[PDB]
Amino acid sequence: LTLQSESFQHIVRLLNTNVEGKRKVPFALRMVKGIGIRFAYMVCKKAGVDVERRAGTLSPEELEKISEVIADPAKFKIPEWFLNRQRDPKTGKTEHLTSSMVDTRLREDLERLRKIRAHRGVRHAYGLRVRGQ
Amino acid sequence: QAQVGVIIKVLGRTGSRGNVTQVRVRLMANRTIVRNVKGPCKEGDMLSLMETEREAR
Amino acid sequence: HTLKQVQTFGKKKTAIAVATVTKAPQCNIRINGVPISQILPETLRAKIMEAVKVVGARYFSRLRVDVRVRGSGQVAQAYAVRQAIAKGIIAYYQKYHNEIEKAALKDKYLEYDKFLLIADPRRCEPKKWGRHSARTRFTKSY
Amino acid sequence: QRVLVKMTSRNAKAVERVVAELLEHARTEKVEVRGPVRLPTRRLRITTRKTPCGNGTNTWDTFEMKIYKRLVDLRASTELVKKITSFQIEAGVDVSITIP
Amino acid sequence: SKIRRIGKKKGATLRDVHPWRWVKICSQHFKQEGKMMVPNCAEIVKTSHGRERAPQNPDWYYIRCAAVLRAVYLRPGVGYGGLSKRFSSKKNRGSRPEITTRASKGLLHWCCKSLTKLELLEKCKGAGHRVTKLGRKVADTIAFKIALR
Amino acid sequence: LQNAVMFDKETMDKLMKEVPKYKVITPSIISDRLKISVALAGKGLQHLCRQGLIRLVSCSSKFRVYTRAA
Amino acid sequence: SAKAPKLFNKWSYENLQTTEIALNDYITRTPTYVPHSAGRWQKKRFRKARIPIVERLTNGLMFKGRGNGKKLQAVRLVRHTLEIIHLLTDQNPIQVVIDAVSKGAPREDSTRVRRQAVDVSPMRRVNEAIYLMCKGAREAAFRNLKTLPECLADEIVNASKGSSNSYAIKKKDEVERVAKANR
Amino acid sequence: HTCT
RNA sequence: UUUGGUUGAUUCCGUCAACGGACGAGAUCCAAGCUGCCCAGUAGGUGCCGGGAUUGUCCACACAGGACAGCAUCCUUCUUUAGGCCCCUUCUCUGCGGGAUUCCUUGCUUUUCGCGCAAGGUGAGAUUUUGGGCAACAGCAGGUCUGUGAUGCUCCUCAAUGUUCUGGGCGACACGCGCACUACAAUGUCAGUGAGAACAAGAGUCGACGCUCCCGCUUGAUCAAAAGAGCGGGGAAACCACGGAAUCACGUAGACCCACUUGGGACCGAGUAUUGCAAUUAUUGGUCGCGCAACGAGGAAUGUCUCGUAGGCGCAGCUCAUCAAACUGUGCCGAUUACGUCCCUG
Ligand SMILES: [K+]
Ligand SMILES: [K+]
Ligand SMILES: [K+]
Ligand SMILES: [K+]
Ligand SMILES: [K+]
Ligand SMILES: [Mg+2]
Ligand SMILES: [Mg+2]
Ligand SMILES: [Mg+2]
Ligand SMILES: [Mg+2]
Ligand code: NA
Ligand code: NA
Ligand code: NA
Ligand code: NA
Ligand code: NA
Repeated sequence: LTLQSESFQHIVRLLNTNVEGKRKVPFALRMVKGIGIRFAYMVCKKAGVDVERRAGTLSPEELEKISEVIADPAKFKIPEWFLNRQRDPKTGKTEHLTSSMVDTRLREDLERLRKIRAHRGVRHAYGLRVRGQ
Repeated sequence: QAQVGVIIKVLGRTGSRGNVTQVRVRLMANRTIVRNVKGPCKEGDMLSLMETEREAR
Repeated sequence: HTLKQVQTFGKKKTAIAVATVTKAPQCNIRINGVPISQILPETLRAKIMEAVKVVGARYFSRLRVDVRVRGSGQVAQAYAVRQAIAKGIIAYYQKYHNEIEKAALKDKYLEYDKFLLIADPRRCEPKKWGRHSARTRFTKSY
Repeated sequence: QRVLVKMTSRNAKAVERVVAELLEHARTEKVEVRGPVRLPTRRLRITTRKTPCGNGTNTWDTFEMKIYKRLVDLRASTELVKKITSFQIEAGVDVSITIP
Repeated sequence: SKIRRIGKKKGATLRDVHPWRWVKICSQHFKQEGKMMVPNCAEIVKTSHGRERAPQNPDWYYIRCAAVLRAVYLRPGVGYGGLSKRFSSKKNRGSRPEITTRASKGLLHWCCKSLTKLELLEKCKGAGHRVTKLGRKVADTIAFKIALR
Repeated sequence: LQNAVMFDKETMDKLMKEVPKYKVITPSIISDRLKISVALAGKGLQHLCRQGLIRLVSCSSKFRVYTRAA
Repeated sequence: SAKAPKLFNKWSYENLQTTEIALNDYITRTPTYVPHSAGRWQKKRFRKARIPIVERLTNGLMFKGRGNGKKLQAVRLVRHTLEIIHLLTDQNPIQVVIDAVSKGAPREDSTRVRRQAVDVSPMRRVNEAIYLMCKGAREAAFRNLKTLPECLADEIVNASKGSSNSYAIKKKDEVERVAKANR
Repeated sequence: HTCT
């Protein structure tokens, strides 16, 4: 029931993605590629941000605190099984990929299978379904 | 506007489909008339006739 | 020094409710442990409550009612309880009281609802092969 | 529960005959007999398509098989109980004598 | 006066009072006291794999333990297999028919451990857990507290 | 639909200025008279009932109905 | 002692009447506590006319593929509708429902027999009245913020007043006007 | 399998 | 063996160049709903006698807190997976039986009669009681030589169309058609608390001295799910089991508010555990991402259905070493319309 602060802003810019001024904080971070729900809840919990703030008052320090949490999730006691790339078939590292880096790794995987000339690679090249369907 | 009549007796189901029944109704004047009724109808029921001047055979 | 007790029962679909009515220092009605006036669905509370509200609470003055229900879902259990209660007071009043006092509450019961004293004989219909249920059939293609 | 005798078969008439005359064999000694108990009846059902080649309308076929079980409690000395249980048994009825 | 007592009927028991109100009061008592230990697994896990999202109530762990106390109170000798049945749901499986799933038995083990540490519950030999004398006293004292309120 | 999400002054004053005169008060209706979210309307109505300017008639988990106090 | 039953413990059945003498025998006003009956009302041809009027409105609410058989939900929706009606009208809610059913169905219809105008029996008048009210409210609350309990109250009130801003009344006029010119 |  | 009435009925009454008979319909059989005997250490209850917990002169009554029982009565209630005894068979179990017959009124019925109809009453049930099962005589060039140590003629028959092993395929996609599942959201989605079903199933008659099948309780746990491990039970009315199913309910002072959005979950990336001699063409289950894939209620056309039914919601069995959007059954919530006609199709 707090009055609008006149500093309320729309399309909050974060991680090179426009994030709606409305919507609760967990469901606004869901619009950043790689985060998704059930991860934005952990991000807000570990950044000390209430999940009932609706991005109306997201001061630059709070955005920076959020952005540094997602940058290194394991530094804030996020379990390894709670992550995007668990063991990285190429590098051999555990990390979380977000914000236009997941797509780059996706095209890296597709070309890696093509050079291998595995069955999954050739089916991807022809545009067919790679699972059993 | 509307005249209320009472159904005295029912002849039977008319029409090819059998969804229309034929009844004899007395106005409320003792003048009886013959009308076609749509829907489930019974003796002693009351209708609301818009015009009560023409027979329906 | 003396014990007054009756046992009745009622069934709706497959629920069986057994009610025990005895003389107690103060009236109490408990359904499966939790007392009445605490059953969460207010609609189902009204249906059970109407077993006493039709004849009035004066006839339930110092009677203790204990009911146990088993089987058949949620709504069907409420209906079995109200029937076992209604049959209970009538059975209790049949003895320990004159015949004129009885059949003065029965008419009030049967006027309001026949099922308050007579069980509903409806049961589920068996499924038959070649049908998705008792009645509906497999789709035809042409 | 001194002596438990359980009978079960596929013929209700045969089961009833064995129990009834087992009681008179008991009633001729003055044993202490707990009355016969009728355990729930069990039916085995098998459903199968009627056709041998998968053609026409899908018509099925439901078969059943009923099993009757009875229980009798006897409280008597062993060498005596064997004398009662030495009766002739109707065909198709099995009898199990157990002690708990 | 909704708190005026009828003739006789002194005191109260857990089975009498409204169930949700007792749980809410019991959960606050656990929180306000502070002896209950909450594991560091109580911020990431879901209640069951049949669920889709993590609990939205900040006091969900305190609420759950109070409910576990109530269930053991009602049914002595219950185990983790029984408690998973009590807390079930339907799982959304996509373009497939829904199916019912039980609560994870790992979390219920933690809930029983916290209650045992709070000497509110003890395990029967060769069976599940039952409630102790202190646990029975705690539940009934709160139930009478609500009736007077 | 351009419903507001946070209470603002002009709508803020209009909550105690015009709403209490209404004969029937519902979150669905209030969200129409003042261009606010239905979630916001329900909070504002609960705010007014605590103040005492309106009276709650029917209460339920999903539906609430309020009317003028006098 | 025993007191007269009151619907939802707030509304009384006493001093109720039907201004249309045609429908007087087909609208039931026996006092009840709740719209839940669970009786065999379809065994005989005319036995469905003995269901209390408030119950018939409850039955019509649960229609679509979602909602088939949700009687308890329908009772809750009906219950919240009555106070909105009572606040809007300052009159007994059951009286308003009785009036709306009376004036919500066309008294003259046209059927294919080239189409020729015919009459409408009392039972069909009551049935079609309730059917059009639920259908009008259900389509108004779809993809709308208004919600159903307060969508149904407005249309029932509008129908009782006879205003043309109602699905029931607007359809009734169109049917009657067509039947006139079709004869 | 694939249908389209 | 026709015509006149009646019946679901070639079911009956009457008439009659026909009279006597056989099948089919009806009856019989199974399962439900009401009841009688017999029943208990595998089903259940009632008193007391112990033991355990809470307990008010007023007063206080949720942060905003409301509507619905008990009070001329002998004494407040709950539990006993610290339990001893006494009385029992209403509820459960079921092998034979009773119970329904147009029985009783009123009105219609070929000129009477006869055969019978409709409304009501008795009643647990009131018209084949409700569901099934069985079902004649004639046929079809309907299907099956892929069930059999059912089989005639005719093919291959030792570098085989016999038999066995290794590896593939039966699943391949520009497309078209039948049948299902999931949705297009507020009568909703997500997160919590409450009460709560029936049908059922479970291991040896070849292999490790013991087991194989189905489950319960702990521990794993100073830290996910998924699992390894200890300890036991059940041959099944004794174990799983007080069978805590899902729709459902909640005055939860919960989250969202009309947008392809927290609606919908297709497609795809990475890590793990299990079944199996063997998982790539992903067996399966679980975790985090992708959600910018259509889809906003569907043209012509078209399927099923009349009371515990339609629709909605789950569970078990079967197939099964591992896989159910299928089928066979089971229960749970539970309606609108008609009680007609021969217009369409027969
Ligand atoms: K088919
Ligand atoms: K023929
Ligand atoms: K195939
Ligand atoms: K199949
Ligand atoms: K025809
Ligand atoms: Mg001939
Ligand atoms: Mg051929
Ligand atoms: Mg979703
Ligand atoms: Mg979306
Ligand atoms: Na869904
Ligand atoms: Na579904
Ligand atoms: Na709506
Ligand atoms: Na006929
Ligand atoms: Na051959």
